[PDB]
Amino acid sequence: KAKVLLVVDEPHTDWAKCFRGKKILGDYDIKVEQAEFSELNLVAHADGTYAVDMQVLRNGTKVVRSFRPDFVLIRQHAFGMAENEDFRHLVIGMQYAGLPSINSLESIYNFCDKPWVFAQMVAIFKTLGGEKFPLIEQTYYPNHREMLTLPTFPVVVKIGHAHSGMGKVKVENHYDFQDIASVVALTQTYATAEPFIDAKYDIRVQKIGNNYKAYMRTSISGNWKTNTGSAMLEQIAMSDRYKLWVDACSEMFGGLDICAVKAVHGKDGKDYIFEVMDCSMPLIGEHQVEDRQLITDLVISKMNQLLSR
Amino acid sequence: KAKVLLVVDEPHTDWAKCFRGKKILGDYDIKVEQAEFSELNLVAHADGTYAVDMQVLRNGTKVVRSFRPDFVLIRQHAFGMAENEDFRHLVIGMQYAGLPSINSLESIYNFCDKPWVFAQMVAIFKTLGGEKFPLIEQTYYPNHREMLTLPTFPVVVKIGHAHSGMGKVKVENHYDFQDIASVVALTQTYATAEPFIDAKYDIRVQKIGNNYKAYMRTSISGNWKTNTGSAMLEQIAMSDRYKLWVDACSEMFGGLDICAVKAVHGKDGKDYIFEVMDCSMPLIGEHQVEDRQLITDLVISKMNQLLSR
Ligand SMILES: Nc1ncnc2c1ncn2[C@@H]1O[C@H](COP(=O)(O)OP(=O)(O)OP(=O)(O)O)[C@@H](O)[C@H]1O
Ligand SMILES: Nc1ncnc2c1ncn2[C@@H]1O[C@H](COP(=O)(O)OP(=O)(O)OP(=O)(O)O)[C@@H](O)[C@H]1O
Repeated sequence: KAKVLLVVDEPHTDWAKCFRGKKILGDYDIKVEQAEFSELNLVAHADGTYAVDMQVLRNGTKVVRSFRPDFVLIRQHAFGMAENEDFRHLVIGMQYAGLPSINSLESIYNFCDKPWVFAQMVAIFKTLGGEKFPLIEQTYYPNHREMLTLPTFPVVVKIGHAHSGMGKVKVENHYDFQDIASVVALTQTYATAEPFIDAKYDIRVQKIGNNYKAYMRTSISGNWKTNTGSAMLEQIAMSDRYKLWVDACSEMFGGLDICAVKAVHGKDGKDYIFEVMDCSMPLIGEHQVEDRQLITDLVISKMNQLLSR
Repeated sequence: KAKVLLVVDEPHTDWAKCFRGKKILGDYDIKVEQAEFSELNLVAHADGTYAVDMQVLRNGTKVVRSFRPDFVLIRQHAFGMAENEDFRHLVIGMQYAGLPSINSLESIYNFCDKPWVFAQMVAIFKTLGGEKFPLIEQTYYPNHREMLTLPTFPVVVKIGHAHSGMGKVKVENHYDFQDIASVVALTQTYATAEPFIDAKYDIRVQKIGNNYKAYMRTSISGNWKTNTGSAMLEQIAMSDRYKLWVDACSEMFGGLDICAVKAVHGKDGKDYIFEVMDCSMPLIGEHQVEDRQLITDLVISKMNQLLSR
């Protein structure tokens, strides 16, 4: 018959299409349920039973369908400190129900705090050394009171856990740093400060299963936050230097099937790794369909090794 | 020539007394810094250096010694949903600094959500079967809205993540349950419902390193919350059944050096496991100086294992 795959992602990608005609376990076909965290909810019981109910509006047709997934593919961020971005309660629920998934719910839960992820990168840094793993120097402030300890300017300050540029400020001098700290005191959260790199371009090394791919990204808007606004994106060739980067990061939290390393290439010719992203990394470049193909394969491969008749 | 040990615990226990004279790595002495989470703060850097502050009411109204721990022993809860009980930011910081500790900062971070820990127990339950691992049945509500899925009464509803009775309520019918849910809508969090078991006494099976102890508590106060007022506590004899319980739970999140299974023993002569505690379990009974000794040994053992000259 068919197995139920829940894909948590936005409408602009048609995962039901991507898994069209594909088979698993020889005869079992694949039923895709797609929706975003904001549209999902569920209930789970210690005895193995659970039920997810999607709520979406398709063609003026407000849907309230219910179902029981046998596997999850997650493509969104489970946490964010802006309003209505908090979906940890759901990832917890899906682990409570024991759902198999990509990436593992374990890793997704742990990726809900950037500094916690960065701490894993710091450990890889201690293990590989700078030449091979050039981690940007960063300072972690559990809250605003420790920000009396001043970093070398200029720095980029990144407040809490947020996405697409949110909570990130370039800070050029001491007075302006005291001002930002006084604001961090109102967000009542943690913050980081790392050197502002004068950059030629962005670098993103990705890993989907066993497929590697490197991209570069130059701005055309005058903004240092090279995302949003607008920027010329082109693919570059994979080197082993790059491969070692995403390979080492992909081992954390028991293993990430899908992840990417973010780095800035400075005018001084040096790379600075500043973040690792997991299964919620957006697909980019002119090879997206390609990547979705790779992911599809991944989900099938994992469903076969983990599911039962 | 000494290694600094930070112990996170209340002022009535005197950890500097337990480590007096003890040596690590042959000839290094141990310098103990003790304080509660509410009095600590720190800053850590990717390059590997960090620094901790301890603000205690001494020599005046506020004095602040500073120091650099080489190991941490944590005895308090790191998270709590009542006011001024969130210290997840300090645990992330200690991990960012790469601090070795007991229990591991990894397991401490994952113990900040009861339902997430319980999801581990559900898996242990699925592996072992109910006769050997009698896990209480429980239902997980991501939020108050799924609470239209009524359970079988009477149940104990446990709201959010709290301790020592906080946020737990007995509910006997579906009207009272609709009122508790509407409250869960004000706390804006997750909640669980499990059957209310009429009990003879509580059971706690603890594990410190390789030492096991079982204790029982019978209430003389009245209401079901046995942890209230006066209660008959005593060490009783270990058994294979009990040992298997805490040994299977001690495996989660990479391993717990210090943990405890809590269960209620029903009038129907049965055992109901309802929670697992970690290194923040309070020391109880009359063998506390004994246990403080076992723990002390543990910390010396781990320091010799993980530290360097
Ligand atoms: N230390 C830095 N020096 C220079 N540029 C930086 C630095 N940190 C970030 N940037 C620039 O800002 C952009 C966005 O920052 P970052 O990726 O950290 O934020 P984000 O919210 O995670 O973004 P998204 O959610 O879109 O991935 C980067 O792609 C990069 O061009
Ligand atoms: N399902 C249940 N049915 C009946 N009694 C229960 C149930 N779950 C918990 N209890 C009882 O409720 C009391 C409070 O539980 P909880 O686990 O929160 O406290 P505790 O850690 O034992 O208390 P303390 O911190 O005082 O030692 C305990 O005595 C426990 O046995």
